[PDB]
Amino acid sequence: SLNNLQNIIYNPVIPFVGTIPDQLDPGTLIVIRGHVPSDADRFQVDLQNGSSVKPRADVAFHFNPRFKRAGCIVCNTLINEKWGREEITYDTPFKREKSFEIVIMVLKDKFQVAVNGKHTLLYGHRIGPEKIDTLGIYGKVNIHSIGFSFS
Ligand SMILES: CC(=O)N[C@H]1[C@H]([C@H](O)[C@H](O)CO)O[C@@](O[C@H]2[C@@H](O)[C@@H](CO)O[C@@H](O[C@H]3[C@H](O)[C@@H](O)[C@H](O)O[C@@H]3CO)[C@@H]2O)(C(=O)O)C[C@@H]1O
Ligand SMILES: [Cl-]
Repeated sequence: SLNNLQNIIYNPVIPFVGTIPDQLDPGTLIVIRGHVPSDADRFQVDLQNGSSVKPRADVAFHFNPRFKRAGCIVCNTLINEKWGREEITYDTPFKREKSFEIVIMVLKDKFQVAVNGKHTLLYGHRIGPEKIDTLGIYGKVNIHSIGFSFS
């Protein structure tokens, strides 16, 4: 059959703020397929505790490809409206005008992210993943599909 992921969302409007339909237990996958527009400066995928804007929802995991200069991916955590220490990954596979697949795997102590079938980065948990119930996608990105595999 054609359904290999759960709770699939197709061609969402960006910015996208959606409820994650089950718990992010170890082994859970979040799978996002899309493409970067030619003028992209950045986009972000945020795993959030709720969707409030005041106070702004905590972001357990901010995954933020940036396209200026040589490009990079910045990761961070937002707690009580304050950003923490950035973790920057310089070996970035994202490119303007190219399509991508992001697979975020939740593990016990960290997230692991693979892009286009290749391991890209790790990010240690700073907020318990049990607090995450919302997926936010913002910025200059086109999203084809979002799906989940819940453990
Ligand atoms: C309306 C708007 O522009 N919202 C932005 C916000 C605001 O600009 C910002 O929160 C106001 O302080 O920024 C968002 O991106 C931030 C996020 O990617 C973090 C991750 O660490 O980096 C912030 O920039 C850093 C920069 O990377 C550092 O080099 C610098 O020393 O500090 C900067 C500020 O901390 C980004 O602004 C956000 O999600 O908060 C994107 C929104 O669209
Ligand atoms: Cl782990």
